[PDB]
Amino acid sequence: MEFFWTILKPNDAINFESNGNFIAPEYAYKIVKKGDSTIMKSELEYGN
Amino acid sequence: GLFGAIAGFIEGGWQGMVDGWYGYHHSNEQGSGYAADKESTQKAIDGVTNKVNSIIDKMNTQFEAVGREFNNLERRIENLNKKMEDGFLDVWTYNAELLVLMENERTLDFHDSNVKNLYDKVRLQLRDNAKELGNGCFEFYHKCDNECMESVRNGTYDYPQYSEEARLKREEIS
Ligand SMILES: *[C@@H]1O[C@H](CO)[C@@H](O[C@@H]2O[C@H](CO)[C@@H](O[C@@H]3O[C@H](CO)[C@@H](O)[C@H](O)[C@@H]3O)[C@H](O)[C@H]2NC(C)=O)[C@H](O)[C@H]1NC(C)=O
Ligand SMILES: *[C@@H]1O[C@H](CO)[C@@H](O)[C@H](O)[C@H]1NC(C)=O
Repeated sequence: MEFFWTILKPNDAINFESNGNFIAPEYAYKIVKKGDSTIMKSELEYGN
Repeated sequence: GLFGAIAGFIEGGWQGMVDGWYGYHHSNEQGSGYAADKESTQKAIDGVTNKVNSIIDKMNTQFEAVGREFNNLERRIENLNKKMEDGFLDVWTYNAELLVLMENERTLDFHDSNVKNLYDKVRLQLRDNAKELGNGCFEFYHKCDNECMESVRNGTYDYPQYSEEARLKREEIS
């Protein structure tokens, strides 16, 4: 399975059309807040 | 010690001097003890503290490593990113070490001059009145009170009056 992704700007439409081998999306992801973050690699756990 | 004030002339520090950095030891009829002059140690404190902040202030802008990931089919870019990130760290860790190494020498040499110049002005005030022993000691002639020691300490040593009694003491030993 080769999954794809794209960013849908506000007031824009995305059109799907297929006759087989299609994997329709079920839930979409809103982008509420944009800030600064990093995807760090570690085996540590939460420490409170 | 390029200026030679530390060791050289004075090779022994004073453990009893805790009030300040630079001071004078008086051994006269009115007891003995250690005393400090503020104009010398305050400038050293301000100068060193300014230097300490300057290292922190200058190092505010530095490279900040960030995480980037690649998909196992683009390894030239991953190698390029890896060599760039650690290359910048190698450059910046050399600047920090070199800066610390040089400024350590500055502080030690800066302290040499302050105590050296402190000695220079006392010799320049006492001049013929005292004799230079070799370890920073001055042995003056006049039999004045402890206030004259304070007069040496505030850098206000009037010469003429003390010259006549001292020159009467330069002719009795000769
Ligand atoms: C997704 O839906 C929105 C809203 O349903 C579409 O917005 C459209 O935006 C245009 C430009 O503002 C509207 O045209 C104007 O409409 C007003 C009110 O009807 C009219 O008085 C003006 O003369 C002008 O025609 C358009 O009506 C509006 N569509 C609506 C309200 O249904 C948007 O275009 C849609 N996305 C795509 C990709 O089509
Ligand atoms: C200390 O030196 C200053 C220099 O102006 C002088 O005014 C003051 O009288 C000195 N202290 C004493 C106790 O003489």
